[PDB]
Amino acid sequence: MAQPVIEFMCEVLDIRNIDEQPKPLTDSQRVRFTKEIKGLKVEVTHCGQMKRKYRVCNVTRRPASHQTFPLQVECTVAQYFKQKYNLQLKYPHLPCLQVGQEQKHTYLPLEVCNIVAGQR
Amino acid sequence: MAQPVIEFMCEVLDIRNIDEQPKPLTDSQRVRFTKEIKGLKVEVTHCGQMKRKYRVCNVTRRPASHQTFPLQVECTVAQYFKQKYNLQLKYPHLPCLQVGQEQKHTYLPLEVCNIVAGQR
RNA sequence: CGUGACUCU
RNA sequence: CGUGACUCU
Repeated sequence: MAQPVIEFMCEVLDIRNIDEQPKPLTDSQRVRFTKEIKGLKVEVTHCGQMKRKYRVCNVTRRPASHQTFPLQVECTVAQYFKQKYNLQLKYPHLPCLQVGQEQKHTYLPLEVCNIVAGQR
Repeated sequence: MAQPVIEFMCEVLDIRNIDEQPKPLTDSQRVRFTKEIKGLKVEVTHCGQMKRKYRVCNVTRRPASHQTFPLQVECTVAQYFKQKYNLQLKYPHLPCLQVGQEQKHTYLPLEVCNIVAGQR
């Protein structure tokens, strides 16, 4: 089965009450989490059966609530997911996973992400 | 599970003794088989764990023993599989499945082919 | 199987 | 999930 990246994170950062503290990650927490999530493959979970797979290439420093990209202007990913998918993010304070070609600015909220299990 | 294309063929052509008659397919048999195999996805079975998947785009008229392509000159696929994989084909008389971009000449002996099952 | 790509962000 | 691509032929 696929493990929610949120859960993967809580295991990495040794968090149990993820929803108890709506506090942002510290630089120390972001750095430890990035080392672990970078390089892994994730599958999206907000597009029904179109579970697109991405390669995590980095973690943003800014939270989903502020991370921005070139929108055709520039938009905040939280809005985008509430405007294009009508999804009020549950963790706008946590960062997004940057995926795909660096020079492409694809940011994915942790919420909609599951770690894909390899199948050798 | 993946079904050998040989088996798929015998079902299409209503053949039971595939190995009893080492006779080539008739134009009628080739045409009926092509209608069914064209468009299907197959996975290769002669490269260990590298089960590459191809899209069947057509069936050759010439048998594996004669079908040719631009080899870097031109070679017969039977030889190629006996020279590059040291695989004396079991059915050099049956045709090959052409796969991928038409203008690329990729021919696959039926032997090394399994029909890939979709996973909706 | 592994990788990279699109329907993205 | 679907598609198309490479390690092909």
